[PDB]
Amino acid sequence: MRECISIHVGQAGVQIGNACWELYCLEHGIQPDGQMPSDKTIGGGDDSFNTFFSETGAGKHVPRAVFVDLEPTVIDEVRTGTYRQLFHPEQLITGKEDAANNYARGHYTIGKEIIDLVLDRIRKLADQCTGLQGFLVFHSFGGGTGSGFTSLLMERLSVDYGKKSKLEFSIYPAPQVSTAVVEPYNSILTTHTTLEHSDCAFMVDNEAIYDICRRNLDIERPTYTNLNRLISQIVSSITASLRFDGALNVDLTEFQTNLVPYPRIHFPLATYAPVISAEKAYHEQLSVAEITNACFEPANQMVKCDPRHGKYMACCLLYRGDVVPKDVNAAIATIKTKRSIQFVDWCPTGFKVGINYQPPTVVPGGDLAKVQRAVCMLSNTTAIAEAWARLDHKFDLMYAKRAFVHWYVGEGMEEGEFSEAREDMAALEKDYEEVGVDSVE
Amino acid sequence: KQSSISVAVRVRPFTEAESNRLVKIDNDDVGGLRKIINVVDDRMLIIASKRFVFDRLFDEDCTQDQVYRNTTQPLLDSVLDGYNATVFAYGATGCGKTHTISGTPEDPGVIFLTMKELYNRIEELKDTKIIDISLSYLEIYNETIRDLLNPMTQCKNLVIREDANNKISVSNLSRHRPNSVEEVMQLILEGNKNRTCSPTEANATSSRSHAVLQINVIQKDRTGDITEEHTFATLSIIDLAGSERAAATKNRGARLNEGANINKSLLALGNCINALCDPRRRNHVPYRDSKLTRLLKFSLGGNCKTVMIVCVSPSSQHYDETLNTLKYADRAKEIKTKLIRNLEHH
Amino acid sequence: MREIVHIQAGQCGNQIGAKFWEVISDEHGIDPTGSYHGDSDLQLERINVYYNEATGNKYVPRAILVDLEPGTMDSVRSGPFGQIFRPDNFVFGQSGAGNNWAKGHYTEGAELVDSVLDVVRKESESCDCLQGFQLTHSLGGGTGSGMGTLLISKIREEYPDRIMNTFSVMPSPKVSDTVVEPYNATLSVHQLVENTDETYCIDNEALYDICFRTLKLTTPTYGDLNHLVSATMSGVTTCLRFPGQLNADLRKLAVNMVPFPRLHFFMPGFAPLTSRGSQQYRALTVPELTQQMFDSKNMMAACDPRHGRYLTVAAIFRGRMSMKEVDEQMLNVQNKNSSYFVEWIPNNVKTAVCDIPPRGLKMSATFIGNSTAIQELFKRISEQFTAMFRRKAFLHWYTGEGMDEMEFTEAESNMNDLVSEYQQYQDAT
Ligand SMILES: CC(=O)O[C@H]1C(=O)[C@@]2(C)[C@H]([C@H](OC(=O)c3ccccc3)[C@]3(O)C[C@H](OC(=O)[C@H](O)[C@@H](NC(=O)c4ccccc4)c4ccccc4)C(C)=C1C3(C)C)[C@]1(OC(C)=O)CO[C@@H]1C[C@@H]2O
Ligand SMILES: Nc1nc2c(ncn2[C@@H]2O[C@H](COP(=O)(O)OP(=O)(O)OP(=O)(O)O)[C@@H](O)[C@H]2O)c(=O)[nH]1
Ligand SMILES: Nc1ncnc2c1ncn2[C@@H]1O[C@H](COP(=O)(O)OP(=O)(O)NP(=O)(O)O)[C@@H](O)[C@H]1O
Ligand SMILES: Nc1nc2c(ncn2[C@@H]2O[C@H](COP(=O)(O)OP(=O)(O)O)[C@@H](O)[C@H]2O)c(=O)[nH]1
Ligand SMILES: [Mg+2]
Ligand SMILES: [Mg+2]
Repeated sequence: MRECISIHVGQAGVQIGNACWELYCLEHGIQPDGQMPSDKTIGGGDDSFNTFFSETGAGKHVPRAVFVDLEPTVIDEVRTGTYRQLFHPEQLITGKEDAANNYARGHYTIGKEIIDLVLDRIRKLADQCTGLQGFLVFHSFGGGTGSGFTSLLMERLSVDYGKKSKLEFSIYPAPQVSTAVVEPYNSILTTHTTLEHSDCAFMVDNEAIYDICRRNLDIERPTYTNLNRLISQIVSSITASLRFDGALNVDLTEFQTNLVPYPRIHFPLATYAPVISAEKAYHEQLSVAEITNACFEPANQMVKCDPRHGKYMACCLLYRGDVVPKDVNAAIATIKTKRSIQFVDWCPTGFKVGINYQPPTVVPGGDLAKVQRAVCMLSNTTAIAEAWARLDHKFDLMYAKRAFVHWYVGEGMEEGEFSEAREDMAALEKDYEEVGVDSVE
Repeated sequence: KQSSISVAVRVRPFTEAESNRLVKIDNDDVGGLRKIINVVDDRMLIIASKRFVFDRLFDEDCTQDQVYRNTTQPLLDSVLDGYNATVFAYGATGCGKTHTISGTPEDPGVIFLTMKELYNRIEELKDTKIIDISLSYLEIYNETIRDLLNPMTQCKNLVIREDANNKISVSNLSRHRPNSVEEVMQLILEGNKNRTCSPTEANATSSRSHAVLQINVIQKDRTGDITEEHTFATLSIIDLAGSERAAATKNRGARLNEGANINKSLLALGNCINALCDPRRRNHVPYRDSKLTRLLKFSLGGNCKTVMIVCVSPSSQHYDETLNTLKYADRAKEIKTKLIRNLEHH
Repeated sequence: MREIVHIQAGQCGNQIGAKFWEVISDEHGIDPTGSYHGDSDLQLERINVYYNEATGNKYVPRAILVDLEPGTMDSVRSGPFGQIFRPDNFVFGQSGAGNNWAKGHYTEGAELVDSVLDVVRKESESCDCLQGFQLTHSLGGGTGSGMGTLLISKIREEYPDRIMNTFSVMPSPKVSDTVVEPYNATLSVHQLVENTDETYCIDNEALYDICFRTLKLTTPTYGDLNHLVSATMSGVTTCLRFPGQLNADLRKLAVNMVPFPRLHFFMPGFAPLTSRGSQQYRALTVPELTQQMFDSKNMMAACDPRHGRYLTVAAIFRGRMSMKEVDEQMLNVQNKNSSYFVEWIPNNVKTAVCDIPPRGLKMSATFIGNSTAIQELFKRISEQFTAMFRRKAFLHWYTGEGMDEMEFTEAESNMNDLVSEYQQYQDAT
């Protein structure tokens, strides 16, 4: 009854979804074949909950997911890999040619040839569910598909569904690190097109996770598998309130009424405190106060920003494991009196608390340690206004000389659409300066 | 010896479909949406939140005579007295660029009126000096030049070339020498008939190729003068295609390729105008990005002056590309040009 | 189902293509007979990109050979890998080009390109989805410089929205081989600038220097040069037929490397390259590979990068490696050498990674660059052209076949315009 559909777009989306569904299968006892021998231990078990999996009469558990990608290189690896029997064989491929880091091809030219299948599968999955609580769309700014196809699909879903929640998980471009020359253009066009369709778009930066892996986990040569595992842990911490039971369960629909004050400002940061390897799992207490303090440190942020250069607007702390409300209240009281962690003058409450009794899982062959308790912080703050501005500085430098523009106009776009995508973003920046000034009377 | 580039603006009247909704729905408050442009005077201009200045603007109720008298006289007078001058249209789909520059047999455009006045001036000056004319008419489509007067020639043979003097000259171009206004009307009508267009859409008058008409005027003495008064000159009328967004056309076939090439050519023209306007980008102006800007090498800033007629719409849906046209017009107004006399035979 | 159609024009193109198919067959595990004796499944999952399947588990290359003299075709047929090619695409004439661009583009090439286009259509219509074409030719001779350009123009007319590539062996600065190199080079560039999308410039002297200094080879034959070219030719598509963390196709590299349509001339390179007696004294890691790649001594074109600035650079890695290492190393290279990079492009590097390295190495990396220094090469021709055109040294052989001086003037003007275009962005801000 608490179900929610997941969609993944592009290479980044598919590779994050691999880790996400590996984690879900590990947590709920489902094997890669889709079976569930956990019923042997307890008769009539419900470990493979109906939130993320659909059960057939034969004992299988097919996942609720729609993997879509233009190029046939990542989905084929899933069809050949070890999870080939888990997913429904309707993993959608255009199978012809990639978007080539072009927003126009992902939106106008090639995206229009495959969107109908996506909508049909989403309709079937929605009709299977009794009442779905929202959509979880995984993508990444900078890629052609991740921008264009995500924007097109969100537009069509808002036309079709509307009031249903639509949350995002996006890999924002880093200020210095990058792997694409035309990435600022795609990011700017995406934020223009997908500002009035989403409801809460979480952001993640690759450079921040690299720094976290270097400092805490002590991995000097990480790859994308570790980043995907950390993002999987974030999403599992978010969704733990639906599958299991706890003292305070935060539903998906209650995220919005506690994190977004105004409709346009819906870009919060996400952080995971107890990132510790098995070697340093010892010599540490890992109490509620310690993890709560670690969540607010600049060094443990998963998005490259300095919260000290801005004011926190809202915070939502989702705990897991052995946690008592008194310890959480003590941690919040300790945090509030600190003068470095500022808050807006129009939010005396500030924090939302959620507690769940299921501890975090551990994937074999990973690097995260087994911890009794964990916490995930989702914070809406004004530091993000810096991260936009840098990207805007990368836009105006290139658009001034009209560089890399002939591809976009040659694949069905007008130059003016660029300028709008700047101006709207500028307005958003102004909003983040209009909601930081202290009130007067 | 230098001249000044010229810019003018025109706006169409509401169509029947939008005007009907305007009278029904939005008239009560005062889709038939509100008037964004709201022209404030003859020279300046206002938009929803800003203000600009262009030369000799026109309202939706303006007449052909007013625009002809306000844009063409310097070009006509210069071209007849040697020199060089041109005119070219700009804007987006549905802004009426093919109506003002060409017109209909009952609503004639700038071409008919300016060439008829040239013929009348030739008749008037016949007692003084003899004048002859030559004509050519071509289109640019999908990065290919096509001749609208000799369609049998293939696009393979049509190619632009230049010598050490850097003078543009098209090969195998059909240069036609007329004798009367009826003949040139026949040529113009046949060329417009053979123009590439999209009759699939409801607006079958939609042009999907850049049309270029070139008229050369030459002079010669009457009675007994010995190798005097040659004084050739060139004039060109250019009709560009629109920059319709792909969002406005869900169905996409060969029209996709046509629109892509049209937008690439328009972007090349915009880059050329921006390069010319900027002081320190004068080291090189990218004329070679498309055939269109290559053919207008001398027209832009080489040895000639031109009139940029930008066409807009009053519908509220048409906002962003109208602003793009306004910005590009502003920089097109800031480019200079030189002007020199013609060769004399001896 | 992305696939590529290969064409080979002239002696240089034919030899490079022969070595290229020799390399690719070993990469995918195919014999001279055309059967399969690989070991891994990944070699057959994307075999359709280059090869075409046949009856008895056989595989025929999708290559089209063309040259006006039959000697090179007989040499290739007598070679070891001559049987895999289908006999029906061995299109040839009888009268050679004679190192004359007019004979290859106007007189004799026109009498043979129809068959080539028929073969190209036959190969292309069998495709489920076509990514683009790729051609190998030399810009000094007559067959290459004429027929390759004519075929490129006609294919672009028939297939406008597909990628066209060229691996052109540009004329040498010092040691030439034909007296009429400048005319052929200028007339071929006049078409390449208009038609192609990725022109990979290569120079013989750079290959000789690489062979003498890096590889420490005493007697580098043409086979070694063809090997060096084939290494890069089989690296710009590794992500298009193997899995990887961050994939990349020909169009993705085209978009991230061509800021303006006329700037599509690229300098390639390959790493690791070491002597056979010095591989036990080196640690094969990402920093060593990037140091070897970005060094001017490893470039495959004579033009020095340090005489200009990089507009856009691309790096295709092959093997298992950390993305943090790659990102950190490219950022460090950009920061340290900021004088050699363009300001108005914030990030100049486009990285791609593939998980399957070559047969006998644990790591490899193909470098591509778009440098303003390439203008120098054109400038050299623009001198060697005019010194011969100001006196009409060897011009009657060209006018006797149909051409006129207008073509020569137009080609010179286009080359000078390209040089000025590069010089504009070299010193802009
Ligand atoms: C133990 C070891 O490292 O063996 C190497 C080797 O010793 C060195 C010296 C090899 C060797 O290469 C040369 O000596 C050479 C000669 C002329 C031109 C170019 C190279 C090698 O011949 C080259 C050969 O390379 C390959 O097999 C690659 O897969 C290559 N394919 C072919 O060379 C090939 C040629 C004919 C038929 C089938 C395959 C390749 C490269 C790029 C992309 C695809 C394939 C290998 C493993 C070696 C030897 C054998 C000594 C080097 O070559 C390459 C391309 O890897 C030169 O320095 C590199 C790396 C090594 O240090
Ligand atoms: N966190 C994370 N980010 C990734 C991963 N793979 C790619 N990215 C990011 O994605 C960005 C570029 O988009 P890609 O994922 O490579 O490809 P895409 O988004 O699907 O766009 P296309 O090229 O059209 O397919 C890069 O800047 C990467 O930072 C991944 O496995 N994990
Ligand atoms: N000022 C005007 N008054 C009345 N009717 C007009 C006016 N301008 C244009 N029209 C008519 O409106 C219709 C659409 O304009 P049209 O001239 O087709 O624009 P266009 O420039 O041809 N579009 P494009 O094909 O993209 O260039 C035409 O049939 C015109 O005759
Ligand atoms: N790399 C390489 N280059 C070659 C080879 N043979 C010739 N060339 C180059 O190609 C040029 C001659 O072109 P050629 O192949 O004779 O053209 P064609 O006669 O018209 O087919 C010379 O400048 C050489 O540098 C070869 O085997 N390998
Ligand atoms: Mg991709
Ligand atoms: Mg028109």
